[PDB]
Amino acid sequence: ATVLLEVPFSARGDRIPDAVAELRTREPIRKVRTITGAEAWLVSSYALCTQVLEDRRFSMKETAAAGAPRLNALTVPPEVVNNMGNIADAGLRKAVMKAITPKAPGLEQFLRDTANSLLDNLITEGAPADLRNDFADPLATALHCKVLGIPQEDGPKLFRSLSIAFMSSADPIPAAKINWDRDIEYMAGILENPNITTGLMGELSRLRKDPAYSHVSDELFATIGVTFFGAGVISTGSFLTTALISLIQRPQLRNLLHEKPELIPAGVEELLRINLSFADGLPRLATADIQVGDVLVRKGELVLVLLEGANFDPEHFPNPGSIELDRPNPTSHLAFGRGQHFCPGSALGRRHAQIGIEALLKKMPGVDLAVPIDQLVWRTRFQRRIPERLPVLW
Ligand code: HEM
Repeated sequence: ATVLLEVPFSARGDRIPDAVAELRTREPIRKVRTITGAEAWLVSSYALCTQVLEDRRFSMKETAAAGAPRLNALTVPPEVVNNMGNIADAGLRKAVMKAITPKAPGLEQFLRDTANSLLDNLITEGAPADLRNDFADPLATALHCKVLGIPQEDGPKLFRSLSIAFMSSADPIPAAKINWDRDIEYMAGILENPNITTGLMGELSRLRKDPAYSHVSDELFATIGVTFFGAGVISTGSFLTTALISLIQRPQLRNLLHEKPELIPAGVEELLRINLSFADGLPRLATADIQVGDVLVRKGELVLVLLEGANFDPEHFPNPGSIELDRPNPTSHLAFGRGQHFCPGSALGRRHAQIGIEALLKKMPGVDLAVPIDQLVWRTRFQRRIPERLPVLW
């Protein structure tokens, strides 16, 4: 006798398990058990993944309902699971999205200068260099401090909440609440700080005193700062780190992008497609009885949308494990989700990775792992797949 198949399959972000293609071929919607002990439907084909993500009756908000089957424990207050919905209901969606575009004046040059400075420091210290802790994550932290309008010196402390905030735990995490409440108090102080006049927190600080938003709670204003810092920094930092591994493991692509840097955007789109940075399927709770493939999902059941199920589906992306720079459908991957909850920072995330890779290939054209790839230590029970350190030489 065997127990029900458990998720996640592997914390390794450098290879996709063979199980994924087996599930996709044989039962693209399949029952599994999550780390909390709950049962869930794991969806692993492009067609069914997109169906679930495009049907709002599969609700993100309702995953926070008391007594629901859970992928993992909440690390935020339950209302914050509806964060973007709360922002939209507050009339703040356009302002938030405008503040996080990479097209802001001097934002791309700041990104380039910051990446170049980080890399110069690594070259001065000499190999080996840790491309996660001393490049990708500081670059992500600096970018989001600039985008939020908060002092660069405040970034490191805010960043150090994230190894706990984005845990994927069977049980509530006391440290998550300590850090959450402290980070909220910080952002509430930012809103009352007269020096904070640029970026997202500068714009929120002004809207807060605007009569058209007098009804919006101070709770939400602070929450936007904490959540956009946290989600943006952990997602861009983790993607860039694991994208650098994918690139280092493909020296022919690395040499090509070094020689023809105009291909970097198409390369990053492929690196997004094959990226394993999301450690769990995207969770949704059915609010009605809904047919998904051969399964009638019942109201109240948990559904998990496995992004690498969709992104490695050969019926949508032929030769899916291969990086092809001339695909007919290159942005049709689900690395940023799909539908109601499509990532609002997708443009910023792309530019972070493009500029990071562009600077790295210019400064370190011969970059390569300094340890055998199996020696990378993959973080467990976390919402992202990342190596704890990424040691390279050049
Ligand atoms: C390469 C970098 C990034 C990746 C791979 C990524 C991935 C994703 C994915 C897959 C979702 C959908 C989650 C779901 O449907 O359950 C999402 C949503 C979201 N992302 Fe991103 N993201 C990135 C960058 C960012 C940045 C830079 C920000 C903000 C500064 C951000 C903030 C958010 C927010 C607030 C949501 C929730 C949207 C909603 O519920 O409507 N992300 N992201």
